[PDB]
Amino acid sequence: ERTIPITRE
Amino acid sequence: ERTIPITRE
Amino acid sequence: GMRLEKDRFSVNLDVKHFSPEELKVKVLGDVIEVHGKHEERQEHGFISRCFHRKYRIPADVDPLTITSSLSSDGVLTVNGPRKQV
Amino acid sequence: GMRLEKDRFSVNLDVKHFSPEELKVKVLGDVIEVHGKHEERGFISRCFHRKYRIPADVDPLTITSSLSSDGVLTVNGPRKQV
Repeated sequence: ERTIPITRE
Repeated sequence: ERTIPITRE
Repeated sequence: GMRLEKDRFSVNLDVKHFSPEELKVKVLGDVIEVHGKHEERQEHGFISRCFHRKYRIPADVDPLTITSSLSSDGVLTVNGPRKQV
Repeated sequence: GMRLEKDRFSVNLDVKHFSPEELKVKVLGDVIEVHGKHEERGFISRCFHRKYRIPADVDPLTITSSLSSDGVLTVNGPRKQV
């Protein structure tokens, strides 16, 4: 269960 | 316009 | 949203991502709730989206007189008269 | 939606009604999940949930996600190469 960091784009 | 039925329960 | 007017109230909401069958307007006493739910199981795809809004009705509106309609541009209206002189 | 390509996958979703803190992306095995939830209290709630299956040759550790200023969320990752 990897929570994935939502980065700026 | 379409009439939208109202749920009253 | 909700507008109180002199002789009525009016709720207007954008619901263009929902089909009429996916909408529910509930009037229970002095509360109006509007719900929309769209679910589909697309090979991998599952998609769900929902909204909920609740508003309080003014005391001089008979909740049984409240009605609702959906415009072709996807604006849902819920309104009701206030008691008049 | 989901696009499988030869050397990668990418999911692109419109999320313009959600701020970053209202969004979450998860990988569980070969499933990608994306959730958005916005509530405020005179009560407004909106949410969405999407799930996609990804091919088994994607290393979950290389999966990344970013949110464009126009409200497009991307989730992508390479597939094993060479």
